Amino acid sequence: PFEIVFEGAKEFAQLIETASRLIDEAAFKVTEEGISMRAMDPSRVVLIDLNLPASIFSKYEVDGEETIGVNMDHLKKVLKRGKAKETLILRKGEENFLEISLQGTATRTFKLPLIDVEEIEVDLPELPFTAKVVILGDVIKEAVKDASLVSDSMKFIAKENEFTMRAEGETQEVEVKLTLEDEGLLDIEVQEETKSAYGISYLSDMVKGLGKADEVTIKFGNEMPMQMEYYIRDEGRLIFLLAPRV
Amino acid sequence: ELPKEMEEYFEMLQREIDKAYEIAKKARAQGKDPSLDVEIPQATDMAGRVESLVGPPGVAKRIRELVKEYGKEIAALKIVDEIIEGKFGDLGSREKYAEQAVRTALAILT
Amino acid sequence: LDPREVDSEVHNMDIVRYYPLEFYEATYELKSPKELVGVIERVEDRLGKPEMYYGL
Amino acid sequence: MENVKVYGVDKLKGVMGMTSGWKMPEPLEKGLLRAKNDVYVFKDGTIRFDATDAPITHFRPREIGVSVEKLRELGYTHDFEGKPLVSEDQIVELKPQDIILSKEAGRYLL
Amino acid sequence: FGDFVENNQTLLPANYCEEWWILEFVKALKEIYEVHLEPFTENEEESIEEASDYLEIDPEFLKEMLRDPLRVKPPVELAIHFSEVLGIPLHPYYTLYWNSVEPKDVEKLWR
Repeated sequence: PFEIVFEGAKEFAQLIETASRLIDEAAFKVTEEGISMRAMDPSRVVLIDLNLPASIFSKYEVDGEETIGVNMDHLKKVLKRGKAKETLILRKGEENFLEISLQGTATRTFKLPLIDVEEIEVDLPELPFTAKVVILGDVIKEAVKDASLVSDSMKFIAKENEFTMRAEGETQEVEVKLTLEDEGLLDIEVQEETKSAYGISYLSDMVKGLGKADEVTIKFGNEMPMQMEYYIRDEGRLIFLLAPRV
Repeated sequence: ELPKEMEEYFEMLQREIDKAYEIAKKARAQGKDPSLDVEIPQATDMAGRVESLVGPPGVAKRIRELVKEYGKEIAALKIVDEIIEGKFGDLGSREKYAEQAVRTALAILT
Repeated sequence: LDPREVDSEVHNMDIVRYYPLEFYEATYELKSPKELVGVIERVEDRLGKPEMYYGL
Repeated sequence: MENVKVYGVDKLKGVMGMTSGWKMPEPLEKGLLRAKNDVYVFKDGTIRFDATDAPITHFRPREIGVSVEKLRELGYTHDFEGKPLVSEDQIVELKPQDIILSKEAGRYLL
Repeated sequence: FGDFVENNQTLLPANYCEEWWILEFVKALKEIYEVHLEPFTENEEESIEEASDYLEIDPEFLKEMLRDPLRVKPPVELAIHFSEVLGIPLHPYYTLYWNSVEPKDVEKLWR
């Protein structure tokens, strides 16, 4: 019987599209604290975590807690219908239906039946991250684009006050390097020299849709999984956990 | 006959085959498939394969005895003679007898 | 598995560690392989005995 | 989909028409589970893998990437000269019904 | 050889190789010094010692070369010494394709 309201339905639609670009079935946990989602891709390579606190939503009235599951394709198609200055209201009655209402000049209401999706509680604890890098969306997006242009895998090398991304192909070579003085690197900190390689397809899926004026926090180590995160409304958090090759 | 290693090898192979077959039977017993049992019988020698493929029923022991006594070709010939005369039941017209004899003899030679 | 009823082309395969000197000396005479079937042991020379699966 | 709890499947290919005389169809749950795991089907309802065949009689435990303890668990206890099997550079004799697969075959059979 | 038997193909002359050479070697050893040895197996220590003493070689080398004639080869001088003492053709590893050229070409090359 909960009711949840949001402002700027386009932002929520883009968030859902980014989250669903890698998974097919998702289960959202609704509580008093907020809405949470944690899932893994079919290849068991990338872990996706979504956290939306109650302070973001304009209205948030939940009495209890229950888990709801819905198909990502239908939800994405419905949410893509929203505009940039509309009000999104998600409602769930005593029936097992999810009502999606867009409030603009006229109110449009959609219905989506709930589907029973298996719940597998897996979590990744904190790991020792040797290097922490704060970067903008544009530099990483075009870097991944060039790496896909030349090669199939991307290598991240972080040293003291420097950050480079290399793409080694069969014939061609691409090197992109930037320092703290450049506007691409807002922050940087390195405990020790690190080097790792990751795939491009997963990176291309994750970085697509990122804005130009967006701050992305990238943490990674030596031959151990990379963690990418960025914040929405200064409290909402999306976490990507990508395993390295080999 | 065989030493104390190859016989154990074959026994363990049969043990694994039985382990798989039990689960297959238990799964098929629930009636979610075209049949209520597995549809792949297991053989052990040429006579069993011939009996399962073309028949007629009960020919396995006769084939075994004849190949033990005379040999493969003579055993096939004796099988043809026995089928034509009527050891293995009544089929009907002479066309049935000819077809069955040709099929079984070709299976035995092959 | 029973090698006695698998095929006939596999009954000509060799199971010897090395060829004898007589094979090499008879190659120079342009003989036919049937003239020295008994010199070099094949699979067909072991059928029936228990040692078909044992000492190749 | 409600039966097997598989909802996120994009494509599911079937046939234009059946070729048997019974025209008995297959359960769609099996098709959904095949589409989910990226495997295909054959005319009789089995998944098959084709490969060129080559012979082998003796092998070395290091070529096939298996430990000596695992081989002793399988049943191999000696090498082809009668010595006990204690090393990975010794030559062992293959049993008649033991096969060695490729790595594409292993990837698909996973 | 079974491939030749199955197709009923007349045997072609055999090129000289290490397996033929080792059989000639052991046969000559037995014929001259009355010592019994066999290739591709393990032999008695007494026979190995006798053969090494008669050939003035290292017994470990003899054991290794009789065990694996296809991977262990004697140096060219040792092969020449074996050919001189026992009376066997040269080791096939040091034989060149002498019959791929004409005797007149070899005449010019010799000059």
